[PDB]
Amino acid sequence: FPFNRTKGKMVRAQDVALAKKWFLQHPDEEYPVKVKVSYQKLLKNYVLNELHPTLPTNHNKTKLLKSLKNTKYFQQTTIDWVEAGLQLCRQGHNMLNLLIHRKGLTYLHLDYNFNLKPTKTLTTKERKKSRLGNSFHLMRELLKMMKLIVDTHVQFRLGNVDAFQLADGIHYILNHIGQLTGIYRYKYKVMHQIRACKDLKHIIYYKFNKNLGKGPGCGFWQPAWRVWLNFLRGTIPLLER
Amino acid sequence: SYNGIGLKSAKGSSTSGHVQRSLASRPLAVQKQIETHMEKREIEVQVSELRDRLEEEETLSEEQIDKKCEALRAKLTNEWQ
Amino acid sequence: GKALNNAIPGGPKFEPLYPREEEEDYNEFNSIDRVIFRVPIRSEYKVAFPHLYNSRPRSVRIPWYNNPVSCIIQNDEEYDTPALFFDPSLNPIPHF
Amino acid sequence: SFCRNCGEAGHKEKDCMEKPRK
Amino acid sequence: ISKYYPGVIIKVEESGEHVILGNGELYMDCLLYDLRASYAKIEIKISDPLTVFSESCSNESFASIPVSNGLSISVAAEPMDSKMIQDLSRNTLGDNPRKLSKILRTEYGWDSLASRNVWSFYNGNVLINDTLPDEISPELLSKYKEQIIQGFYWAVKEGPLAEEPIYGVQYKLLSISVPSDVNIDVMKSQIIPLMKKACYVGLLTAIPILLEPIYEVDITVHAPLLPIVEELMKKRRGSRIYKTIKVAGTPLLEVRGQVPVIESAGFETDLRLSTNGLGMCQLYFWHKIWRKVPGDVLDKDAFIPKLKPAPINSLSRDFVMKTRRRKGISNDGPTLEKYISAELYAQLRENG
Amino acid sequence: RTKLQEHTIFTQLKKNIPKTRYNRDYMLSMANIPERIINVGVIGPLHSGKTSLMDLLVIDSHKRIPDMSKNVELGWKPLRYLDNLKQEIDRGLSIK
Amino acid sequence: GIPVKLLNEAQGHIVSLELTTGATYRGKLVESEDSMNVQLRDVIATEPQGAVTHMDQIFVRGSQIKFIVVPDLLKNAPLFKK
RNA sequence: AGUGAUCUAGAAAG
RNA sequence: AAGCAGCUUUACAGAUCAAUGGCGGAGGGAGGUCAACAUCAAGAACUGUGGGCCUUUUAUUGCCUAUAGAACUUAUAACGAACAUGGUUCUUGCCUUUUACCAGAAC
Ligand SMILES: O=P(O)(O)O[C@H]1[C@H](OP(=O)(O)O)[C@@H](OP(=O)(O)O)[C@H](OP(=O)(O)O)[C@@H](OP(=O)(O)O)[C@H]1OP(=O)(O)O
Ligand SMILES: Nc1nc2c(ncn2[C@@H]2O[C@H](COP(=O)(O)OP(=O)(O)OP(=O)(O)O)[C@@H](O)[C@H]2O)c(=O)[nH]1
Ligand SMILES: [Mg+2]
Ligand SMILES: [Mg+2]
Ligand SMILES: [Mg+2]
Ligand SMILES: [Zn+2]
Repeated sequence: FPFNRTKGKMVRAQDVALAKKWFLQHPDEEYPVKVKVSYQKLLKNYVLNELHPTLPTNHNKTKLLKSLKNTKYFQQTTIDWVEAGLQLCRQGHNMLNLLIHRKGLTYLHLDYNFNLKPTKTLTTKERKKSRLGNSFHLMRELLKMMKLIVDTHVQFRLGNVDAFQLADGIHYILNHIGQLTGIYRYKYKVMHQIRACKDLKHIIYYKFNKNLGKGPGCGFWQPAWRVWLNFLRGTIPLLER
Repeated sequence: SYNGIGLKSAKGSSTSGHVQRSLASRPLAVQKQIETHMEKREIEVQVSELRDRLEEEETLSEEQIDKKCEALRAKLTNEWQ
Repeated sequence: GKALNNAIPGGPKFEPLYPREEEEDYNEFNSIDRVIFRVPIRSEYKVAFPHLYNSRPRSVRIPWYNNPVSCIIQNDEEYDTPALFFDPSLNPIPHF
Repeated sequence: SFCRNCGEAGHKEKDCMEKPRK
Repeated sequence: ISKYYPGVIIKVEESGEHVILGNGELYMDCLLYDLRASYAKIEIKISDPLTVFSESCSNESFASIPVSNGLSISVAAEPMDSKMIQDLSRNTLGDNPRKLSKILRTEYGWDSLASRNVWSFYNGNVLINDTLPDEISPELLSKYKEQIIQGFYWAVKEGPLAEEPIYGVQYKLLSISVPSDVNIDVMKSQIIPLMKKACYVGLLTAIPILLEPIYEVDITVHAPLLPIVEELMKKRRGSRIYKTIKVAGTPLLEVRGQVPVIESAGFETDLRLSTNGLGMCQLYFWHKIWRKVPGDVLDKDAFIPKLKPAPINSLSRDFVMKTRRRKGISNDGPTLEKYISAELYAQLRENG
Repeated sequence: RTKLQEHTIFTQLKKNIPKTRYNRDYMLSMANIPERIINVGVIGPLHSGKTSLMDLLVIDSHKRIPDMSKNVELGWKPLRYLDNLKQEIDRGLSIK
Repeated sequence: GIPVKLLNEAQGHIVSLELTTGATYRGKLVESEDSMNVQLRDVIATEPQGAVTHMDQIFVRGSQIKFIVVPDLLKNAPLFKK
């Protein structure tokens, strides 16, 4: 499946598990230890998914975007994806900055790459009053991740980097969230996603780099992209609450 | 665990749980009774042959067969002794 | 493999489903003075026939036994080999 | 053994760098 | 289980344990699943796989000694010819006396005397009453015929070495020495355990051996992978390949061979894994082949490891002693001293 | 309600016994006649298709079978009607 | 065609024949042929004179049969379906 | 004479 | 299988151009990254309806029997060939405390 068919239903792009068929099969015996343990760990994730099905409920009528669409306050249009990303970046920056300023913490500054830095060395009363929690920080770091992705697409559209560099850049970001983003500090369970991305990188590279050798250029970013989307699935209700 | 070797889990062991096989690893009296049995077997062998012939190809009466069968042994027992 | 806490190499590993162990057990039933050893019972056997080769197979699921042996011949050559042909792998048919 | 897709030795069909051809 | 599974044999030992016999590993897996999941619904311990052994002879009894509990019985044992074993295995010869004696005289080449003196065929063994008329007239032994045959049946259903069945033995009566005095109805009770003991003595005097059932194996494998299959058949003990069929019009070979049942544990799994799923095999016992285990059962000092599988020359001793300890019969093992007088035993040991 | 999913797929309700294409009483009406009954044993080696051969004969005899999924109507998967024990369904094998 | 098939689908049941000669026979139909030859067993028989007898087993040539009576059950046999 | 079995991982407040 | 006779008839031409019956016509088709409502894990497990049935009159439900139609989902059992998070309890791990966590189970 699916090649023995000639008709079917469309699936979501994130539902095409391209890399999955590799680690359901035996790895090539010559591979080094890190690749083999990567295969083994991805199999662990697959088996634990198959053991414990979380079946959906049928009375799930009030989807968010449809419910908002019924209102006079929300309107439709169509825009380019890079414009939508830039808009969402500006919007999220405005939201977090307004939250900072309503709480009176103008002595904290939010960068346009979503780092939060104090403008001055803070008093103890200022430190207690400005002690933002994991909700704010998780929100901030997700905006930071999205900002990185959008900025690579912006670089491509300015002509600064070509398409292959873009593919490699997206792949690098999704593999190196652990270094670029710091999101684990506020939700340490994301290390499962980071570990899954590392394992995926190992198996992808040792399929990809056969007879090529070392260096950048591998832009097959679809599996890690799926990892982070499926993380966002379960992060939506938590961050909403 | 594999083939009965190794930890329940690597978790909590402070080790990787890696396992590797160690390459460093004159006759007695009762014996004569068969010899006695053979000589008395011989008599019954010839009796059996004669009795089978009498039954199958010479006569129809049990008493006629039996006396002629016994005639062989009556002579052979002294013939060997 | 998870339920029995047995792992063939290459396969995943999990912490045991039943973390207890019958340390109270001492009985003669499987004493080495009574067991006939001829072949070591691999973990592969313990997952192939889980109810035969395990003493307490709690929560195991029965595996699919077998499929008929695959004989799907593939056409290697680009153009010169047609769809239907007697592949070199096949034994001949000498009967007449 | 050679790659039937391009004729070069060593690598398999699945690991070829030239595009597939019929 | 005994009702629903037609081919399964269930019996209970004097040890208090239950013994199940089945056709093979998948069969046992299925019925043990049924026990745990539908019918018993309790947790059940089980041994590693075993096999049904049987006990037999390799020579005629070195002495036809008398055996006594004043009544006495003497018997001797001798192996049945291979032709008769292979025919009687299939419940065929060549129960009317003249017909049976005809074919025994003809095809199996018996003496007419023994041919007419057959007294029972039972589970691959034969009892022959060659008792001479000089001590006991035919009429007097005829009074006891049914019950002495019952004793012989007890004897062949459980043997002296391991209480396993006897197979492939001719049992020959020398004499049953009967008192003139006692009422026969009580003497019925006395003769069946003494006939059991007499057959035990007769077999132990007959250079006893242990017999092992042999699976025949049919293996279907892709032809270029035959080296792996024959390597596996070399790794397993006692297994041999007899014929290879080139399956016409396919890439497959059908490979016919044999492997002992005790050696058969996980054979299918090893073959399927080594061949990467391009091979499969079937194990069956409809041709009922029984074969001598190597070594001598009466070898007291053979080397038997604690955990490794034992070497070849000690296999029979290892099987017999492990069966004896599991059944609770037992470190000395079987010997005639269990059954015969001490003076006779020591004299036999000295005389050899 | 008595439930049998733990052991076998089986029809407990008489209203759901499938309707034959032929009149079933007519079949009983000739059970009185020994010349009209044949008993057929479908034997053969492992995975020969015996249960599938039976699946052919069952489907052609009945109007609608409740256990038919669209995967079976379209022939992606065999019906395996007579392999109805849970253990047989799991092993992919006729056992009883 | 259907009538010869119905006479084959009648085998094993009790049928009643009437002949051109005016005789009547009633009994279990052991075998029937495409030519309408029939064999009957445990046969009640009747003469043209109306005299009645019994006989073990009979064969009848097809040409001489006037009509055959078949058990009413067969009206719902699968033979008649479209 | 050599088959394999490979835990981890960091931030806040106190 | 075509040459001829029967069924079907329709591009037609008729008797009829009346009395009939047959099939259509008395608010069209294809689509939508539109919406609402109903429904989707159960004796292998479906609803309506005619006759009979325990609730003291069997009502509408549960039972027997006759009969018409079942869309989607499912047997290497699931809407989804995909795969997240959270709560409670228990047992572990790291462990100076809580959050954040290690990873198995059950709900
Ligand atoms: O730590 P890993 O996950 O294994 O990945 C490491 C690198 O990632 P970073 O540490 O973030 O730089 C990676 O380059 P990148 O992904 O950044 O492009 C290299 O790939 P390549 O050189 O481009 O082929 C790997 O080399 P291989 O060993 O051949 O896989 C390297 O492994 P190593 O640390 O054992 O040397
Ligand atoms: N290619 C092919 N496969 C078939 C055919 N018939 C059955 N199979 C497959 O063979 C396998 C065995 O199917 P079964 O119908 O259970 O065969 P069986 O003879 O009943 O085997 P047992 O269960 O051992 O009795 C299944 O995977 C079927 O899909 C066939 O005609 N062609
Ligand atoms: Mg079958
Ligand atoms: Mg304090
Ligand atoms: Mg405190
Ligand atoms: Zn190539």
